[PDB]
Amino acid sequence: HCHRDPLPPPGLTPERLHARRQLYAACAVCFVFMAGEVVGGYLAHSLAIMTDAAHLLADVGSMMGSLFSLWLSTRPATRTMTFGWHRSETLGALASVVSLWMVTGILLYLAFVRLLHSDYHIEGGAMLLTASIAVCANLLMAFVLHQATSVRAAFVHVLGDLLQSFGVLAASILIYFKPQYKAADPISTFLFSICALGSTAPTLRDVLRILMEGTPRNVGFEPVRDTLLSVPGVRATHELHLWALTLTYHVASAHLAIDSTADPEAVLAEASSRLYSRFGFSSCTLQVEQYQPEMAQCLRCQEPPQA
Amino acid sequence: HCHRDPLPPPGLTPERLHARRQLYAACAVCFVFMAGEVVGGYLAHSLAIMTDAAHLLADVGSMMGSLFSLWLSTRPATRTMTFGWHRSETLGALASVVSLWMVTGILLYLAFVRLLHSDYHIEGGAMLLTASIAVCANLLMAFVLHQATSVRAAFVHVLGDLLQSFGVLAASILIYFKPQYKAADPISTFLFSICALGSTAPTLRDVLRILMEGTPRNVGFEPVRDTLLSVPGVRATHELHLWALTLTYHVASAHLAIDSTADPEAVLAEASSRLYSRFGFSSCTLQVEQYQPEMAQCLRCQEPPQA
Ligand SMILES: CCCCCCCCCCC(CCCCCCCCCC)(CO[C@@H]1O[C@H](CO)[C@@H](O[C@H]2O[C@H](CO)[C@@H](O)[C@H](O)[C@H]2O)[C@H](O)[C@H]1O)CO[C@@H]1O[C@H](CO)[C@@H](O[C@H]2O[C@H](CO)[C@@H](O)[C@H](O)[C@H]2O)[C@H](O)[C@H]1O
Ligand SMILES: CCCCCCCCCCC(CCCCCCCCCC)(CO[C@@H]1O[C@H](CO)[C@@H](O[C@H]2O[C@H](CO)[C@@H](O)[C@H](O)[C@H]2O)[C@H](O)[C@H]1O)CO[C@@H]1O[C@H](CO)[C@@H](O[C@H]2O[C@H](CO)[C@@H](O)[C@H](O)[C@H]2O)[C@H](O)[C@H]1O
Ligand SMILES: [Zn+2]
Ligand SMILES: [Zn+2]
Ligand SMILES: [Zn+2]
Ligand SMILES: [Zn+2]
Ligand SMILES: [Zn+2]
Repeated sequence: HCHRDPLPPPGLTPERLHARRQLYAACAVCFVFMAGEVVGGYLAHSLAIMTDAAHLLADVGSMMGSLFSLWLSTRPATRTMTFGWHRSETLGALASVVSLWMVTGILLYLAFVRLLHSDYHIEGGAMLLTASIAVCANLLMAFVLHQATSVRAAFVHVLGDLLQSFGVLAASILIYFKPQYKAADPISTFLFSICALGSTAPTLRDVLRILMEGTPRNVGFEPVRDTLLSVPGVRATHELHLWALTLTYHVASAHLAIDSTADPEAVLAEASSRLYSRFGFSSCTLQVEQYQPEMAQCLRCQEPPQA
Repeated sequence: HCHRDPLPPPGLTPERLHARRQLYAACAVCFVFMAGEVVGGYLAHSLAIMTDAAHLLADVGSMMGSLFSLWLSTRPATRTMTFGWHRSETLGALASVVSLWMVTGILLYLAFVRLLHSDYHIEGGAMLLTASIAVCANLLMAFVLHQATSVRAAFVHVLGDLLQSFGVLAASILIYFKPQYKAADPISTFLFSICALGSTAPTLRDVLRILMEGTPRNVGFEPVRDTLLSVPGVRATHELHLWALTLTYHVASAHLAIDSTADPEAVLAEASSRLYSRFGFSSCTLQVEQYQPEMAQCLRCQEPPQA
């Protein structure tokens, strides 16, 4: 019996309720911070504060996408969505990356327009006050996280947020005391936007690899092929497909050409057990064929060449 | 021998060279049209001409994505991309939709800013000349396409382009003779942007359905399940997965629980032939299991409920 070795846990686990509560609290806090920073930066006509608020918007969007994916990954698979709704997490990550690129591009264009035909005034007091408030808020968030895995990830993320806020505060301090240095705002916007795009590049690469039906990063083609070929009875392998619904949901398929004096049920059971134990594939479908002498002659029955 | 029934055609077909040439010519013509219209609209400070140029940019991006996908869908499958590069077409369609949304949103914001605090001047002569040039170019393109499938699709697309250009020309004519009606430009921008978003919605829906690993639109769950269950020997079915790499590349997988007094090779061959003939699946992997009495009791061995 395929898929009968494990069991599906129904209902909502108590730890998942805690995770949902933490995500709700983090989303509320980050949204309040983003709204306050947007108001302050608009009052100060500052673009660095726009960059910080855009980063907070990216954080909020990522957490909201995570919450939406968590809610979606509980409905049963339908007749139109056979695999379930696990791809929603990847789609939400892609949406967050795209939105970050949009806002960063808008901010970069605004900063570039500011730099040449430098016609803008920046309120030093308002910008300094907003930057100080943002730095204090980041420090308070870091202290709360230290007092209270996901918490450690939030702690390091808040430390990075705090470093960026310190940079913005330094720029605001420079502008406030020396009003002639208004150019520190577009320059800081440029630096932080480039940093944001560089930070978002790896997630975009991973999302694209998942979406293009590529092999999962951790799972290797050669280890899986060698595991399948090591099963007693298997002679060859073709049409070995490995892809991931998300970072944790991996699917596998293959055609196994077994010997004539082999038991297809035993081969199938052993191969499924080996794949599940070694690689933890959520789904695995193996087509047990018979190794005809013509199998080793078909062009399409040949594995991809070594990289 | 599963997958040995068809044959793979190598090289480049003569008709594909012609298709590439047509795509190159169309991209060149649309890019020249877009550049001319951008120059004219910028000279005229018009936003309707920006909307038409944005539509031309969307057309150019879609054709360029099609060309890139056509070039990519010739490399052999690697060890990191087992299925090939067919998902590139869907990714390019999604990218074109996202870019269209970006430009449309920018134009909509500009038009909204124009409408309230109406501080802008529109050169009637330049806008009228650009609109007349665009209408004449669309008419010439339609005539050329009529003189010379893909050509008919281009013809109807150019007819729609020509209708939009006629609307822009009517707005320009109204503005030129009556300069007090500058509001006709933001209003036209709004109408055409809403039309563009409404037109782009269905493609976004289809792309999302493909990317979320959903069932292909044409292929139905029940017909495939009934085809599989009609094979002499099959007693049940579970883990039936149907999804599409693109609009034309469909993949299928299933676990077949056959009778004890059945031949797995014959069942597999018959099921593969039936699926290929009826639905034309590019890839098909079927796991032929043995129908234990406990199969009809497992929760995970049950098909999704009827919609
Ligand atoms: C009492 C209440 C407690 C609530 C706790 C809530 C915790 C849940 C949210 C935690 C959170 C948001 C923080 C929001 C602000 C803080 C909240 C403010 C609260 C104020 C009260 C922190 O996520 C941060 O993400 C960064 C990048 O996003 C990452 O940094 C990175 O670069 C660094 C460069 O130096 C480097 O050092 C570091 O190693 C890198 O990983 C940080 O390490 C990580 O901390 C995001 O949670 C999750 O974290 C995952 C880790 O990756 C993140 O990535 C996953 O998916 C990726 C693709 O899907 C995939 O690519 C990843 O492999 C995968 O893992 C998830 O997407 C995200 O959902
Ligand atoms: C001598 C040189 C000849 C060169 C010929 C080049 C031909 C190749 C390009 C032709 C082309 C660009 C035209 C560019 C400007 C014209 C060129 C100017 C040349 C000047 C010399 C015309 O594509 C147009 O696309 C429109 C929507 O995009 C579509 O309209 C639609 O709504 C109408 C609402 O009323 C309605 O009526 C109509 O029924 C609808 O379909 C039009 O019917 C269709 O004509 C696009 O080609 C292909 O067309 C496919 C058809 O759909 C299009 O969709 C495919 O994929 C979709 C998701 O991937 C999926 O959703 C579709 O199901 C699928 O089919 C492809 O994406 C595209 O790649
Ligand atoms: Zn942050
Ligand atoms: Zn073969
Ligand atoms: Zn067009
Ligand atoms: Zn099965
Ligand atoms: Zn079962």
